[PDB]
Parts: sequence; C-alpha cells; structure tokens
Amino acid sequence: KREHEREVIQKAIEENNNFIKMAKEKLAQKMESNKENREAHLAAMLERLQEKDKHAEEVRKNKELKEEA
Amino acid sequence: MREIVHIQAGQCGNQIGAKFWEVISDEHGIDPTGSYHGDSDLQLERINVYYNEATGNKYVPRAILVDLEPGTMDSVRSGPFGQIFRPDNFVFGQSGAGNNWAKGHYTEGAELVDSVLDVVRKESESCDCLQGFQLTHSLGGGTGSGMGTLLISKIREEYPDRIMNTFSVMPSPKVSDTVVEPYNATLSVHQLVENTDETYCIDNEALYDICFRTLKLTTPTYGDLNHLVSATMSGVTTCLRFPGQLNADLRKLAVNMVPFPRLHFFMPGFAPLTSQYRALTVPELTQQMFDSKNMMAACDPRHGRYLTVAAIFRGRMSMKEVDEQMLNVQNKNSSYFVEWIPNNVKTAVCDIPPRGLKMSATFIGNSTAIQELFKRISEQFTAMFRRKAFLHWYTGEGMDEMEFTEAESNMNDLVSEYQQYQD
Ligand SMILES: Nc1nc2c(ncn2[C@@H]2O[C@H](COP(=O)(O)OP(=O)(O)O)[C@@H](O)[C@H]2O)c(=O)[nH]1
Ligand SMILES: COc1cc(S(=O)(=O)Oc2ccc3[nH]c(C)cc3c2)cc(OC)c1OC
Ligand SMILES: [Ca+2]
Ligand SMILES: [Mg+2]
Repeated sequence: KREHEREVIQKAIEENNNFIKMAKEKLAQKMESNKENREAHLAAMLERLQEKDKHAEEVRKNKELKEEA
Repeated sequence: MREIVHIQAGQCGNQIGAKFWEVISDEHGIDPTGSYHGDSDLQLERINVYYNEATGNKYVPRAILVDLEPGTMDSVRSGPFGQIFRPDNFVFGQSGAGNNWAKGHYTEGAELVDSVLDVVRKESESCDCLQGFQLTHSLGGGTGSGMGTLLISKIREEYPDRIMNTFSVMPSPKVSDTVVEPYNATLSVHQLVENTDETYCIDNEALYDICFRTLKLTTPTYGDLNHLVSATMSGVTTCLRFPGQLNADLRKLAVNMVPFPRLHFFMPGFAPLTSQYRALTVPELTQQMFDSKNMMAACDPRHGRYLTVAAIFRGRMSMKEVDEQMLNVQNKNSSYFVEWIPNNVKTAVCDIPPRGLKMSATFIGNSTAIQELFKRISEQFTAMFRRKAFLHWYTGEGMDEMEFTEAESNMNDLVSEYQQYQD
C-alpha cells in the first residue's frame, strides 16, 4: 500500500510536469513557426519591390540606348 | 489504565469531535479550563480513558485535531471548550483537500500525515495500557475521508495489535456539499472494511429525517444534526467512561459484536430523541430504541436480521424491568435476530444519565440491513462512474480508473457478504 501511495503522488507530479513541458514546447514551436512565416512574407514582398527597381533601372537603360541612336 | 487516543479529521470530524468532548466533559464535571468541578467520584474512576491528568489536577483530553485547512480548527480553539485541548495536538495544513479523497489520501495529506503520527506516538507512549484509537470523520469530504483513512492505515502499521474504532458520517444527497461525495465515500468504505475493528455508521440522511420528521425542524442545520451525534457518541462510550460490573473495553466489544471481520459496521440508535420534561418509562425506552425512526443509519431493521445487539440504559431504573423489556423485544420479534448466534443481545445499565435526561437508552446494532446504506452509496457511485463524470478531479491527483473499479467491486462484495447472512 505504501508503494502504491508513492506511485500515485509520483504520477501526479509526472503529469503536471509533462503538462508544463508540453505547453512550453508548443508555445516555442508556434512562436518560431510564426516568426519564420512572417519574415518569409516580408521577404517575398521586398523581393517583388526590389524586382520592380530592377525593371525601373532597365526601362531607363532602354531610353539611354535609343536617345543616342 | 486502558487509555483511548481520540483523533478528529476534517470539518465534520472536528465539529462532531468538539461536540463529543463538550458533552462528556460536562458528564465528568470538567470545565472548559480543564479542572474537575463535579460531585460524584464515579466521574473520575475511569477518567483516564479519555483524559490525561496534568499538573495542578488539570484534565486534558487525549485528543488530536487534524485538518488540511485552518478554518474549522480555529473555530474549535475559539469554541466553548477550545482551551481544554493541548496546543501541541493541533496539527493542521493550509491548502485543504477540496472535498477530494485523492488530495486527502495521496497528495496533500501525505505531506501532513507524518507530523500527525508524531502526536499520536507522543500520546501513545504515555499510556499505561493503550487499548486503541477512535476516529471521528465524514466519508464524503476530502480530509476526514481521504487523510483519515490514510491515518488509519498508517496507525495500524505502527499499532497492529490495537483496536481501530471510527465514528464515520455517511454522505447523503439530502445533506450534500458536492456531487463527488459517493466517490469519496466508496473509496473510504473499502479502507474501513480492511483497517477498522468497529465503525459506527452515522448516516446524514437518517440525521436529517430525525430532525425533520421527528424533532419537527423545517430547516435542520449541521448543529441540529451534530446534537444527535453527541447524544449517540456519549451513549456508545458510556460503558468505557463509567464504572460497571462489565469492565468494558474496545476489544471485548469487537469480539462479541463482530462475527466476521468484514461485517463490523454498526447501526447506532438513541432514545428518547431530543432537540422534554416528562420522564420516560423503561418499556418506552426499549420500544423507541429498536424503532427504525431512532436509528442513525437510515436503514430499516425489518429488512434484515440482527447479528449482534448491544444496548445501554442510562438512569435510575429497575434492572428487573429492563431485562423484562429487552427479553420481550427478542421473544416478540425473534424473526429479526439470527438464530445461529445464541444470546446475541447484550444489555448494560449505567446509573448516571446524560445531561438534561432522566432516562436514556443507546442502541448498537450489527444488522445485515446496513447493506441498504452501502447499496445506496454504490448506486450513486455507479451512476457517475459509468460516464466517468468528475473523474478528472481524481486522475489529476495521480489516481487511475482501476482504483475506482476495485473500490466499486469491494463495495458490492461487502453487500454480497451482508446478503448471504440474511437467509
Ligand atoms: N453530521 C455532520 N455532517 C457534516 C458536518 N460537516 C460536514 N458534514 C458532511 O460531510 C461531508 C463533507 O465533508 P467535510 O467534513 O466538509 O470534508 P473535509 O473537511 O475535507 O474532511 C458532507 O457529506 C456533509 O454532509 C457536520 O458538522 N455534521
Ligand atoms: C465499549 O462499548 C461497549 C462494550 C461492552 S463489553 O465490553 O461488555 O463487550 C461486550 C460483551 C458481551 C457482548 N454480547 C454482545 C451481544 C455484545 C457484547 C459486547 C458492552 C457495551 O454495552 C452493552 C458497550 O456499549 C457502550
Ligand atoms: Ca505542498
Ligand atoms: Mg466542507
């Protein structure tokens, strides 16, 4: 009976510690996944905008080509 | 000197225990300070059974007050006879059991049980001949139910050759605090079956009905219910606390009342039911005593048979007439007593009556009809457990469903054992 009493209080501690561990890992995963996703969206937006600057630096390149002809 | 160590656990156990010490201190002429101010020396012949004598002719109860909350024990210390208990014997926690058997028995009470046993050991070491322990508690809460049974299990480990006695209050939907009371009661009953020698089954359903139907109280309070408990506890300890030609001790009661070790749950009864100037005759005491309306266990005796019966009459009366009326009950309703236990009814008479009564009688019955009480608890247990309702309160404390299933099986087995001796 004393052995069972130890096992019950040890099981209660294990399940409370596991609950704290599961929450800490779940939150760490979500915050890391969110940071990667949001950065990837901002990087994609800047990629399109920086590509537009490449197209702008190229349109001006065509006019300088034809004005000297 | 045959000393008894008293233990009270939980809200119900301490409130009922405090009233018990209040009642018997008056009967022995002990004031709230702890000094004797009586007249008859019969009040002190066996005062050592429940009291320890201190310096200056001071009498201190051999009581240990246990709770996981400080609230109820602060009320006792501020109560009428609060100053009579040892300050060292107040062992209490702070978190509480939350009406949870697991918290009392496994998690929260485990942190406190060792300190309680130190007080139990301190009291037992100073006993010339310790005959056993008596515990007052309820089975529907968490502290008296959970920790109380844990205390009983650990006390038996350290004192296996001593008598374990309990005054156990059964839960009832009529007077209910939480819906998980059947869970707590079923878990406690399995503990009591294995680890107690005598259990006085005090049913809150019976106490409510007596206050309502008989005493004519529309809204009974716990004080009203505890008044009945005080009268019963005083009656069932009369032979212990007062001299007689019987030399009554706990072990003798267990040997004669318990024909099979698991069937040690007694139906207490009292007469006259009080809440008042007319004296009661001996035939009236005997008729009310065996009346179901005076039973504290909410069971119909006519639905079962009496294995053994112990009756205590208090007051100045004709012992010749007492034997007439007791024999009249047996010879009349002989179908309600087992014929295979000859002379299974014992009668003792004490000249000192309780406070406020000229004549009183106390009934202690080991009836197989007590299975109705365990059937009632079992049915309320199963209705919830089949749907696993409220189980998370217990599994969150480390318990498993299997432990509940085992307790349910032991509960139903006890009913089966009581049933076979009814034929
Ligand atoms: N007769 C009686 N029953 C009580 C009293 N207090 C609580 N109860 C019963 O005991 C159960 C509640 O247990 P409680 O003592 O409060 O739990 P604990 O303090 O954690 O041990 C319920 O079924 C109540 O009906 C009381 O003073 N007298
Ligand atoms: C501590 O409580 C009591 C103890 C005793 S006893 O020590 O004499 O035990 C006996 C002896 C012979 C018996 N025959 C039967 C059928 C029961 C029985 C019990 C008697 C009591 O009242 C009758 C008690 O009630 C207050
Ligand atoms: Ca703690
Ligand atoms: Mg309570």
